[PDB]
Amino acid sequence: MASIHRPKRGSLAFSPRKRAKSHIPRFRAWPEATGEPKLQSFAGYKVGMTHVIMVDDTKNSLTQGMEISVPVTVIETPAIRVAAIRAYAEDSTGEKAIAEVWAADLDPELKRRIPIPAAGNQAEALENIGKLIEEGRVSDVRAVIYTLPKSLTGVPKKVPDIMESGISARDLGTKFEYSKTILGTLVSVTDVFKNGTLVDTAAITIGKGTQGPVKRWGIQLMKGKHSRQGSLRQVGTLGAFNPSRVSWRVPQMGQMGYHQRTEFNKRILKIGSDGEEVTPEGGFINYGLVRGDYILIKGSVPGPSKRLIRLRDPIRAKKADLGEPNILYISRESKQG
Amino acid sequence: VIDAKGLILGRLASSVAKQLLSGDEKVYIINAEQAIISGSRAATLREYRETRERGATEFGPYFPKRPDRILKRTIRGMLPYKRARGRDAMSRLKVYVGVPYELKGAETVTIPDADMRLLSSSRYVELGEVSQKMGSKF
Amino acid sequence: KPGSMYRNVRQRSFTRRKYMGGVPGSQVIHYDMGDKANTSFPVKISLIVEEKCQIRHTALEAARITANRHLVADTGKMGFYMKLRVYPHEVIRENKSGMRRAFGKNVGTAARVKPMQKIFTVAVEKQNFKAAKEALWHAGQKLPTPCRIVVDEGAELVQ
Amino acid sequence: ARFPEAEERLLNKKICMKCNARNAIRATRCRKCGYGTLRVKSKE
Amino acid sequence: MKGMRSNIPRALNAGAQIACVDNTGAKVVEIISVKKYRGVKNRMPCAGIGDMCVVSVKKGTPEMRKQVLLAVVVRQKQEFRRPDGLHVSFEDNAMVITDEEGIPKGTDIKGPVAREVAERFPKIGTTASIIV
Amino acid sequence: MVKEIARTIEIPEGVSVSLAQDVFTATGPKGTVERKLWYPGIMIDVKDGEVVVDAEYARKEQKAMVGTFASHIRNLVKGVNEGFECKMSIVYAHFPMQVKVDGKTLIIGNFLGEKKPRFAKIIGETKVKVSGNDVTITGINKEDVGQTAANIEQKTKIKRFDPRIFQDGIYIVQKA
RNA sequence: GCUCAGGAAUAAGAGCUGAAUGCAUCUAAGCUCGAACUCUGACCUAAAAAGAGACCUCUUUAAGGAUUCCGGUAAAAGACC
RNA sequence: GCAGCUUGCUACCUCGAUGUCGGUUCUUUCCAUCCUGGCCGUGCAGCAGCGGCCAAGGGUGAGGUUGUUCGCCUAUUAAA
RNA sequence: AGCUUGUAGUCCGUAAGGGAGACAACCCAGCCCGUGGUUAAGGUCCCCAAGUGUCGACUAAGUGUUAAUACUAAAGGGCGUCCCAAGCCCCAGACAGCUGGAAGGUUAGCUUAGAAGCAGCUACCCUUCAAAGAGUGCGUAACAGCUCACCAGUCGAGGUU
Repeated sequence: MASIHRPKRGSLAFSPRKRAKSHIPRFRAWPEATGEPKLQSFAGYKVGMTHVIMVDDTKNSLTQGMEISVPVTVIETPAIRVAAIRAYAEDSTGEKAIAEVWAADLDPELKRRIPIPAAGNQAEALENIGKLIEEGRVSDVRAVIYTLPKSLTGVPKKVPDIMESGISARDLGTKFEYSKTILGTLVSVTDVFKNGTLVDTAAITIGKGTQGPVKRWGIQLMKGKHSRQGSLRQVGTLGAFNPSRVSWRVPQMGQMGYHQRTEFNKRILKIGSDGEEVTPEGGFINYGLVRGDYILIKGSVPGPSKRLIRLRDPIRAKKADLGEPNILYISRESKQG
Repeated sequence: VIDAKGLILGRLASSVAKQLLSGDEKVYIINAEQAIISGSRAATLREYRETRERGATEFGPYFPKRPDRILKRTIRGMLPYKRARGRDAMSRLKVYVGVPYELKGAETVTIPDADMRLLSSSRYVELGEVSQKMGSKF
Repeated sequence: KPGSMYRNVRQRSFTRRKYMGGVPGSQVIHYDMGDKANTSFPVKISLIVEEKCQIRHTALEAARITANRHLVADTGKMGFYMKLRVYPHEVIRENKSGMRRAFGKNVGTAARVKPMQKIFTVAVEKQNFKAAKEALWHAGQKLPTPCRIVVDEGAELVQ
Repeated sequence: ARFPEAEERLLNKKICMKCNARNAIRATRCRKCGYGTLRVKSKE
Repeated sequence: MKGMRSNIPRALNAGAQIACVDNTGAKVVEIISVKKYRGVKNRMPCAGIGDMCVVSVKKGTPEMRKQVLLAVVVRQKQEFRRPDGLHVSFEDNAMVITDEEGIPKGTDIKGPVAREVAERFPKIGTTASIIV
Repeated sequence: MVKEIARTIEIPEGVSVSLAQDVFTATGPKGTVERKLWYPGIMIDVKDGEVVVDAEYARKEQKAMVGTFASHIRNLVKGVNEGFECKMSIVYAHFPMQVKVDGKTLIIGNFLGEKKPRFAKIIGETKVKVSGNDVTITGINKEDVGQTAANIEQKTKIKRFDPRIFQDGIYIVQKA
């Protein structure tokens, strides 16, 4: 038999396609430190999409210098609290948590997530971590941070979300000093990301529940006469006669969406403080209006509205210093029109 | 506590397996990355990448990557590990890359007949080299 | 039709041509090459097969052609004497329905040779020994058996 | 032009007549396959 | 080829009979294949504005008819977006006969051409009376 | 006559050779060099300004290994004593090669008109000098000098065209 | 809308040093390069890894969890938030 | 000599049935590699060929006739 | 052909138990029940009872680690490595490298004006010489420097078929 070839339906790069074990994306890698100390990640909540008219500043592009309409995602980004500093020791079996110091004073609504750590050992915990770093038991340092969604109104929840973030510094001592400076403080998104820079966005995608292989993997439907013989939206064959089994690579029904996904190289087009600049007439549908500080991300982002979106400094960015975008018009017309 | 540095992999495994089946001791093996496999580097790497990428690794053989876990697997192949006796033997065995901190400074032993200087040539590679060429971080 | 077909000896002889019908004639024309009248060649090598096999007349003709060409090129037209000792006496038959009445029809002739049996003998002078040896190696490359060259006369003349 | 010192390294090697591998100018046998006949690389 | 500023959906697939709108003598040409287009299994060759297709002259003069030619689509009913966010659509689909290089066989083009084709092939723009 | 497998290497004055562990180390006026020379069945002794390399057995492998080890010791002592020099020429037809040294690499710009320069790696403490149309490569390690010259010659390879017409490159005219 | 890489180690191959075999030799040791391959690296999943993990906090008739209630960023039942 | 992918030979399994060709859908594997990557030779100036080696990660499509497999033909295509 | 059809012996069929991974018919063995011992076949690094057994060599290919069996790839080749033997040269200095001459012959005859030793068909070409041919090479429209087959000094031991 002389066969016609096709690329495989869907990607096996995301198998098993199960539901994410948490509603928060977890970062498995952190990029290289390339400058002054700072947090490598922030976290906001997706609001919705709008579009801007901007001058194409992208070097070498055909439309560079002319007016272009660019879709943007609005992400409401209230200040996060640096709740703790955690130290990690590297050994043959990998990284292990070795020490943690919690900030002396923490927000009372953190009790919705965890019983509040007391204002106990912070000075001696920090000196213990300093001794550990001096004696070489510490491989690196991360900052445990959490969001404060109570200030938002389109997100109904008041329980904070907690996550670890890397610190970008040239040396472990510099990392420890910066973490001590930022410990217990409220960091704004301008203290993590700058306008016009590329970032990576992680989020839990839109949940679709249980979906068939046609929607879930993009398999072809039965065609022509076969379309009305009783197996229309349904895979042609589960396998060969031998091997006597259904491969895991055969497209099948199952959970669709509500997965963790990372998008790369999303450009920040605006860091705003007043949500009236971006909120349309009538508000964002099912969300409301922006009230705190916000961010405009060029293009689309994984997740629906109100989903927690984690932003991190780019890990596979190609282009060098991009610049500050020239946003000439932010559309606030009614999205419900 | 056996130091696997400069020891033939199969002969050390046979010795430790027979000791475990004699069944009066817990055996610890340290520096598993420093064990020796005789034969040409190309042939050993070829056979080990074949064994690593062989099976139906979604639902088939799962060949380990770390050198200590590979040595544990090699000893497992010389045991009745599906039996209660072999299960106890494998439960009484611990293998380490380098020296674990708790065993640090403990008195070690070496198998004289497993020593690598009894080999007649230089055609050998280390288990750590095999593991890191298969992509194991240790 | 590969020579591996009628190569192994598994059977009795089949040579009495008066009880068979229609054997194709052999392809081998001459059996004595070089200078046939002279016999005072000092060196005399031979090619012996080392397995019990059947050699078809076409294989014999190919080996004879290659050896004769090499000898004529190196030693000259009358610088050598070459003798092909064996004649194709066995009749090779083929089954040309299936396996009913499978006794075959005669398709050719072959020589049934034994281990250490001489196939070709080449007589030359002292200075032509290596050329004869090389030509006979080329001839042995065309035969369906492993072969070896042996010196029959002139061992002290060569070394 | 053609430079002799470049020609010595580029065109002054033998080629195996069965696998085409380059061999030394003095080599009587291919290193890759051991073939006994080697031709000089054809520089014309 | 040179990139266009707009995003063009490949709207016309193989078998479409498009009106030919130059003075070459071809009235209706059927798309046979699309140049520089590699497909996938079961997918018909697709062409949007700015694409060059191999066509067969179905109507027109008898000299043009049954000839395999090259044509460039200059009008398509499927809407396409300019870089500045405005969507453009024509009232019909329309093509013009050209060579491999992009030169039109005709001399005048009745009807408006797309600015995308007018820029990708500058001679189509000069041949056309108006570029929209 | 009697086949002797052992080989002797004279140690010139000012040269201190040691074989602690299984590593040879030669110190001389021009520098110091260290190599690993270990093979089972081969023994090396240093004594009184003279190194002797012998094989316990006498098979062809041991003969080859004693020869190779003696040659390596000779090359190491010669490198620490007088060093090694390798001469290469620069030839081109139409594009003038821009050859320079940027540290531990050699930059070869405009090679056959290319807009991207070639990079040739330098090995060890090998000194490369571009003295106009020629390159001199001096060092204390024959291995390092030979590999630097090989790196240059392979970086200047014309991997596309007919070698009988295109002959641009940097070629060794004298080995170490 | 986003979706280059880089590095390591190699195949064929090209070389360095180098004896057997005074010379020569890419090879017998040794060494450097060398692919859309392999590994690593920017992704997903992964304490049910039986060596069944690390750290911190809170609290030991408590911490906290579930059920009922109003819901939806989730959802076939469960679950999840 | 290899393979067992053509056709034969044979009758060991199945006649208290292992549903028969071709297509379609979907998955996987081999390399004796068509393209894509790296090489070597050339009767290799370049362009482009011809021959061979490594390499199975990806690709290998759309159509007219014919049930076709196969094959013919068409226009694209890096290759179909 | 694990095909078909004979013949002698022995088996399975109807044959346990032990051993070969499993194995109708391959090896031991024909086998009443229980106990003890010693053996057969086969095995003795672990899985697995008993050798990380001894002596002398070979193999570098994970070759192999496969009595018989249809369950184990051929011709050809290898300056891969280990052996035996026989020729020839060799401290009256072999083989390979380091040196120095390849000066008299001929520019041998070759239609077309031109391949004047490498298109080409032929020799006791010098008196004689420790040394120089009717021709081994990137190169010559007709000429050459630059490379050989040769004795010479060289360190100094085996070389070659």
